[PDB]
Amino acid sequence: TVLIHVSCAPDLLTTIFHVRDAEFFFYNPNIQPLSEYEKRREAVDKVANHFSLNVRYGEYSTEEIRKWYTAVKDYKDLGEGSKRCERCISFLLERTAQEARKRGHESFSTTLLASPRKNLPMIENIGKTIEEKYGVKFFFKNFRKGGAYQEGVRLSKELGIYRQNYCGCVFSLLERRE
Ligand code: SF4
Repeated sequence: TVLIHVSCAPDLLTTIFHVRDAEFFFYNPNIQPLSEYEKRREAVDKVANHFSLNVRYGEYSTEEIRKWYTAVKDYKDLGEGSKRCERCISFLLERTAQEARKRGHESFSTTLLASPRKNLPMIENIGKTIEEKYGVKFFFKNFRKGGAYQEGVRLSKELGIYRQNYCGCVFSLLERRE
């Protein structure tokens, strides 16, 4: 069994075309503000109910966000795709791999591997670094191949699932406004 970090419902929809016995872990203190976190979480919940997925919801709180910001703040001023995002993704995946140890999963992964905007090599490198540090296997798949991303868009449109237009953190919202 594999514990798969869930970033958002569109990425989840892409991912589940290619996985069948996973437990999903929605953990995203990078998402601000709270109203946006709640909207994305409710979209994930909608997908999970529709397909009977097993999703666990991680902590979201002042303390959790402060830990995340502490981990990414020395690089605030680099764009997206830089070392800021490397630290961000490593924070999320480290918490996922810890949770996988705690729940008896021998493998972990992330729906960010389904995200058209993210750097697949950077994520593989992070997952394998964490695999080394915690001895939980990182399951890599290019979840976007097979045109699976389009399958995710189609199901999103049908199920009426919210599709966000910024990565999640305050930095990415500011870059959205440019
Ligand atoms: S842009 Fe996305 S990956 Fe980069 S720091 Fe913000 S939330 Fe994390």
